[PDB]
Amino acid sequence: ADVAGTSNRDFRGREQRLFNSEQYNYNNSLNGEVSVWVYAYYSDGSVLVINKNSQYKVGISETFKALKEYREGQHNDSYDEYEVNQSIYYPNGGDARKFHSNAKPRAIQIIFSPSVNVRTIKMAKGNAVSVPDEYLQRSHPWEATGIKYRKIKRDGEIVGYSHYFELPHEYNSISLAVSGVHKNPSSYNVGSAHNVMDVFQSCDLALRFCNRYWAELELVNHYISPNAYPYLDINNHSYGVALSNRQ
Amino acid sequence: ADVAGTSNRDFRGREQRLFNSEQYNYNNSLNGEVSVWVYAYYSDGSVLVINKNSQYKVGISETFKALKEYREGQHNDSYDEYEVNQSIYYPNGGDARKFHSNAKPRAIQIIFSPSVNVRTIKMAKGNAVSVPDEYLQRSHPWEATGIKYRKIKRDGEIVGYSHYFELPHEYNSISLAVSGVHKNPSSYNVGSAHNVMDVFQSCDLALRFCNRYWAELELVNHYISPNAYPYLDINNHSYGVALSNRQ
Amino acid sequence: ADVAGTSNRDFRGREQRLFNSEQYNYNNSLNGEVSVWVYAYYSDGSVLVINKNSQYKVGISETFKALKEYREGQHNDSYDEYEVNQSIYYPNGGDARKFHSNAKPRAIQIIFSPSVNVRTIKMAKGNAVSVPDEYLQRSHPWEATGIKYRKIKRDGEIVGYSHYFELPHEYNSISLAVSGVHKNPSSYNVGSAHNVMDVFQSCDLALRFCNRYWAELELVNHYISPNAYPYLDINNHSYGVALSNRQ
Ligand SMILES: [Cl-]
Ligand SMILES: [Cl-]
Ligand SMILES: [Cl-]
Ligand SMILES: [Pd+2]
Ligand SMILES: [Pd+2]
Ligand SMILES: [Pd+2]
Ligand SMILES: [Pd+2]
Ligand SMILES: [Pd+2]
Ligand SMILES: [Pd+2]
Ligand SMILES: [Pd+2]
Ligand SMILES: [Pd+2]
Ligand SMILES: [Pd+2]
Ligand SMILES: [Pd+2]
Ligand SMILES: [Pd+2]
Ligand SMILES: [Pd+2]
Ligand SMILES: [Pd+2]
Ligand SMILES: [Pd+2]
Ligand SMILES: [Pd+2]
Repeated sequence: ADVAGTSNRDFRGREQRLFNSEQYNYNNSLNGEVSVWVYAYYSDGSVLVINKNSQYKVGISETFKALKEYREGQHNDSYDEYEVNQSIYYPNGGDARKFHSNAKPRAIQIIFSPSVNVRTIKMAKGNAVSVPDEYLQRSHPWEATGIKYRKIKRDGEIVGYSHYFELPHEYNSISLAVSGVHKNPSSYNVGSAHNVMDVFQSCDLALRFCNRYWAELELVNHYISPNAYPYLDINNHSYGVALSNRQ
Repeated sequence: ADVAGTSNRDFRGREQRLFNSEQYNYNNSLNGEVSVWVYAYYSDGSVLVINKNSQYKVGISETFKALKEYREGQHNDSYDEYEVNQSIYYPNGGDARKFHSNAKPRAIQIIFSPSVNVRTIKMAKGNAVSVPDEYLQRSHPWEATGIKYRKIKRDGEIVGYSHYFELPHEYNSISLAVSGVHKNPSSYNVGSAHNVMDVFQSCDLALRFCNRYWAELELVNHYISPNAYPYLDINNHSYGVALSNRQ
Repeated sequence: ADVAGTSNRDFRGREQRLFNSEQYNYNNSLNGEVSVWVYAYYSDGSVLVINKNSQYKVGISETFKALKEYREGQHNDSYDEYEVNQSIYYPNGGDARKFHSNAKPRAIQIIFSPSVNVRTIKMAKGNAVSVPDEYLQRSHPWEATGIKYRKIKRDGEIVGYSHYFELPHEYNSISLAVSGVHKNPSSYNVGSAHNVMDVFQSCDLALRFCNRYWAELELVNHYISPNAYPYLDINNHSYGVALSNRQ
């Protein structure tokens, strides 16, 4: 046989490159997943991740209460935290024994898979009673925020998109929903009559995940990296795997 | 300048009226929200509210168990309440130590925003195992109940719609879902191929809220009124804000 | 009058047969329900049931965590079970004090109502972090598993469809979603523009149920049988009610 790495008959190397390329491309086909992650960062260094994976379109919608830190199997000040909520829903509406709940997120990072079309991203960032803009009567139900997403890149390939915002002020008390649509450069509408019932099924079939990791280190080591997910850490370091035309 | 309140050049007054009118009208445009609230009233005077706000269409679906009173951070008889559930799902199926659980709702009020089309309202009022009419084989999945909705009015303007029903009998053990569609007097179908994927995203983007208030007083003062929401209290008093062509 | 059971003027018998037949047929009309059940079987003999009932299409999507046994009002080792989860999401990622959590399901049975079209059934069986096939980049979002469904029959009539799989190995740690579409032998697409907004409402109106029964006996006696639901027990015994052209 020819010698490895010296001619066009290194079929092992050609198959390696094709295997990676096909992964990249399959995900971007209409058969492929689109995924979103919402990361909520707490003052104790812990991080809640919420992930949804679906065909065609994907999104996550959470209440104010759902985004607050919850330590499974530990004490969570749960009566006092009911009261915090009451005081957040209406000023002076509660009887809490603290000024600022350390369970409130300090920041949020939204990440989409590279299979989203960024122009389709929509976000409803509401207040703590789930109203997008002060009063329902004047609320648009979402903002198209794609322009603010940064490309997460590795080895010059886009591995995902990130939108990050801090909530460092006392008044940053939010509800949040986000949604994006899988790329579709074709003229075949996935929601056209021929395929609409499959998009309806996709609502049922989407897989969801949530978990609280104790540190960004643990999130990177045991959630982002092992699953080849895209990420951007507090130091602006990019995580993910470049696959297109690569060994 | 002209004197306030004496001519057509009180631009401050014209802008005030337009600001209110635009709020009213924006909500009724296809860009605007449609909202629903389900209120579950307990014997202790407390009230669970569940709210969803979305574009195009909106709804809420809850189990029997989800509608039972839950006091956050307090004792809830949780083992005995598992047994109550078993005895509600099948007669004599449980081992509870009470005849009637005071956590069961005594009544339900469904309220829609004035942006719903009442003719589109649908309700699935099921039994405690989530079957709409005794057996699935003979169940229609919903009833169109719009005819029963009362107009909540303020200053002669419709600020919302209410459907209220008591559950005063031992056998009133329910699951409940409701749904309504945003008004659309046009011939542009929001679910037509051109816009269908946006309705799909709206499923992701809808913002949800739930909370238990200790009294209808507290609900009115700290939830209904501050958010300019429509409501009808036990005395048939109407709450909400009239906006159309008003200062 | 004629004597019972001796001529074509036993109108009571004709009405009995029609009453049963109409139940069978109504469910199979486009007005009728389609239902799905997911049963998760635990080592202690208990069974979680999750049911959804809807028009047009139906499905259930659960996380790894949601499928683990939870005993309401009893001790559930909840801190240790947080750690089990961490060790399931990533090998050696947790600090649990057990090798195998007895809360993990040992098997799953998926049952659809006889109103589903089996060819439309789709399943996303993911790993414990909700990825269908190792990495999102190479995951198809579902498999069409209809071929594997067995017909549950009674008195020669199909009363439902079952797909059963054991999870007897340590590595059988799953997330799961399933979806099926109501039969529609017509050329009227329920998701066509004329009716699409009703399918959107059906997402809101679907009724859901979940409960943990302590034994398959209790599940059969107090959940399957009283509601005329189809089922297949560990002995391959079929449950349900034959209705078509029957008294
Ligand atoms: Cl494609
Ligand atoms: Cl409009
Ligand atoms: Cl029909
Ligand atoms: Pd503590
Ligand atoms: Pd700032
Ligand atoms: Pd949906
Ligand atoms: Pd979680
Ligand atoms: Pd770096
Ligand atoms: Pd108590
Ligand atoms: Pd009555
Ligand atoms: Pd939907
Ligand atoms: Pd709640
Ligand atoms: Pd009054
Ligand atoms: Pd224990
Ligand atoms: Pd095996
Ligand atoms: Pd849906
Ligand atoms: Pd449950
Ligand atoms: Pd048998």
